[PDB]
Amino acid sequence: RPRFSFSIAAREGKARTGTIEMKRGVIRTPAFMPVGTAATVKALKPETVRATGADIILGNTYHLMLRPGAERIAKLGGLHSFMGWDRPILTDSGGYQVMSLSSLTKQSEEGVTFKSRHMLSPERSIEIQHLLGSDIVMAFDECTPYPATPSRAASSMERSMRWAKRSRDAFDSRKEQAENAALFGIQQGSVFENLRQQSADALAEIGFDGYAVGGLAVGEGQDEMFRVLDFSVPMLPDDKPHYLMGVGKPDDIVGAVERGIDMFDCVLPTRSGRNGQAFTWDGPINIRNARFSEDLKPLDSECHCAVCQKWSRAYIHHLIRAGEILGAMLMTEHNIAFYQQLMQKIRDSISEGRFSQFAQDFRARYF
Amino acid sequence: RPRFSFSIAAREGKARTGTIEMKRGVIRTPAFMPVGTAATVKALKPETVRATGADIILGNTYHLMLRPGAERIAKLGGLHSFMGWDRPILTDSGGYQVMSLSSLTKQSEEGVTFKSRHMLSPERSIEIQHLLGSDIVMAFDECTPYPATPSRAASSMERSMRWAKRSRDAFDSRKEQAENAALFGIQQGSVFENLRQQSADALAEIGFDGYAVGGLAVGEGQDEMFRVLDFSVPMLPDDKPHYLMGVGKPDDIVGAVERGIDMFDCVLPTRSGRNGQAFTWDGPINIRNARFSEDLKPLDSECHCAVCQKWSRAYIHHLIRAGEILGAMLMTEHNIAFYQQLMQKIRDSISEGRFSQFAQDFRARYF
Ligand SMILES: COc1ccc(CCc2c3nc[nH]c3cc3c(=O)[nH]c(N)nc23)cc1
Ligand SMILES: COc1ccc(CCc2c3nc[nH]c3cc3c(=O)[nH]c(N)nc23)cc1
Ligand SMILES: [Zn+2]
Ligand SMILES: [Zn+2]
Repeated sequence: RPRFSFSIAAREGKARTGTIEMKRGVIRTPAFMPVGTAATVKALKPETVRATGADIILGNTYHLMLRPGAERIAKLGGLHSFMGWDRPILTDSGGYQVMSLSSLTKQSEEGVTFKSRHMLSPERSIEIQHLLGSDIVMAFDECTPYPATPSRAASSMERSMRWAKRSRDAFDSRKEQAENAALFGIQQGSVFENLRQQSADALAEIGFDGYAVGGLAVGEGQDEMFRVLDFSVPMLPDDKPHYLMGVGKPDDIVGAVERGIDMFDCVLPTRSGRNGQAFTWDGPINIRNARFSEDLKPLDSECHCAVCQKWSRAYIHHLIRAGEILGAMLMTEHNIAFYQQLMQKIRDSISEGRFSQFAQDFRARYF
Repeated sequence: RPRFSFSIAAREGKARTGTIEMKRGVIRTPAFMPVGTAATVKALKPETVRATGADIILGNTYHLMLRPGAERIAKLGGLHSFMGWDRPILTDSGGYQVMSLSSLTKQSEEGVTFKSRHMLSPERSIEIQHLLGSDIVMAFDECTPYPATPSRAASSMERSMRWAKRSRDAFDSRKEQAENAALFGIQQGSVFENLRQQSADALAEIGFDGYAVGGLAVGEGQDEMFRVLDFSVPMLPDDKPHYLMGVGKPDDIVGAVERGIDMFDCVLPTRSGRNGQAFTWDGPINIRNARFSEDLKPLDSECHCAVCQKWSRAYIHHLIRAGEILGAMLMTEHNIAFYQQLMQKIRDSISEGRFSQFAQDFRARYF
């Protein structure tokens, strides 16, 4: 198995299906990457996450660097050993979280300083991800807040493109890392085509193992996001994986794949699960609603997950309303499993040339 | 398999080891019954509870009658089907909880009325346990608060003994129940020998499938409790199971078995697990303590549970301090498993006539 190898098995319009080979394993694409903030996919044992169908999971660098700390994790043997997941792990750069869930921050061309006191930069981010033993490393960037003027967006995109250069060199400076992990570049430019094209060209110029479409999923609404994806994805090299960061609602995923995205990550599955929202082919449902109190059917009539084979909506309804942890566990397992079944259906329909039809049938019933 | 059959395989001093056969399965004694308050053993899937080694679990009638309600559970098919546990389930009568975690109450010879508005009585308690599909039914009693005067204790014990008569008749009034479940009587009398003997005689007079020693584990301290058990257990018919309610610390269990107890239930395993306390052959340890931050060893060097085979103290230390649900799950699984391994060691040493020695070695290292 190679450090990184992406091969496309089939295509239908802009949609693609294939595999990414890495030392720790094979990732089937389009892929959904379950997220874990504090070295854990909330309420799920790694084996359970895997049984759900995930080939790779997302790691939270921001929280991990604060606790238990990057150096610490490295001393304990690395994230894989620490949380018990021997398959590929992708880690975000940490910039996004800083400008979001942080008290006060200090921006500068060198990087960022945040109290929530820490100084995160392209070089530091890359080193933290290395200490964690990350398989897919995200370049350190700046996520332009939405909305943004052409000037502010260009200015930001320009800094990200410079930070991407530093991420690239920093990554190549570590033999072990450059040799066993992969580096993904992040495209910026807000919702401006000319800027997205410039970001795309600069990134390609530097050269990365994969390209992420950043700056979206920041409150622009599906229409706007899809509009941006329409002209943005094509600008990325076609022979490399396309990763849409933070996008996860089922309908967003289907839409994004129709536009060329190969990878996804989203907190909804887990978060919604604990909030009481379960996903089904008939749309999301809030299990706490009184209508489910005596409903003996499983969360979803078709779901293959263990939860739907064993427990009823009524029981889960009870657990969640009772604040029981098991409730959180079952809802999360089903939700994650649902997302993976969505991905499997996506991959199969594309390999069979019936994806466009699948997308239609999906929406019709889902909505 | 019979409705109820208790046979003793071996004895060593007052300690006994054997089995209780019931339609839903075999219960190895001495036995530890994991507790679940709201139709769930907190943070554990039923299969996980079983993998831990439990032959039977405890059901919370008090919470269940309030939510989702006894009638409701019965309509959904019964507690077994509802929570996914097809093995024996024992349910307490509900009286203990009322006089404890309830706002205001109204006592009377008929039963009790509590707002937390409900009227629970011997007859109602028995019917609720029936609707839940309970395998081992506890008679409805009054748990004399500690400390108590001889008069107040006798007065209370006398009411319990009357309520036990009503529980007995109520239970025998339901063909289905009397035919498929078992009824356990509860001994009272506070810490008074003459009262414990009277309660014991009255209970035996009525006749039950098993006898519980109630009134203890109410803040009397181990010395006092053991003192009471010394003269109380022998008064119970020797050919029936002896159940010490609410007792669970490892040392209490070993001590109680040395005095003739066959069954146990306790919230500590699960509760302590979420609080950060893990049990080991070297005594409890609070995993949150800084000393465990980089400890790669498992919770216990000997524990056979899945948690100790897969994760480190350091990782669990992280999860709990991070408020992660997985932390609660792993700690609980290990704790429950530890208790079951304790019981297995108890049963094996007794079958082999080396229990007294085991008890010594256990304490020496545990403390
Ligand atoms: C806690 O675990 C994680 C949670 C979320 C993420 C993705 C974060 C994220 C975005 N999310 C929405 N839009 C985004 C956009 C971006 C973006 O443009 N750049 C980066 N680096 N990240 C983005 C990574 C890990
Ligand atoms: C939530 O699930 C459960 C939790 C605890 C219990 C046992 C409750 C209990 C006692 N506990 C300590 N001393 C006790 C003493 C008693 C007692 O004397 N009688 C009864 N009926 N119960 C007692 C049953 C179910
Ligand atoms: Zn399901
Ligand atoms: Zn263990």
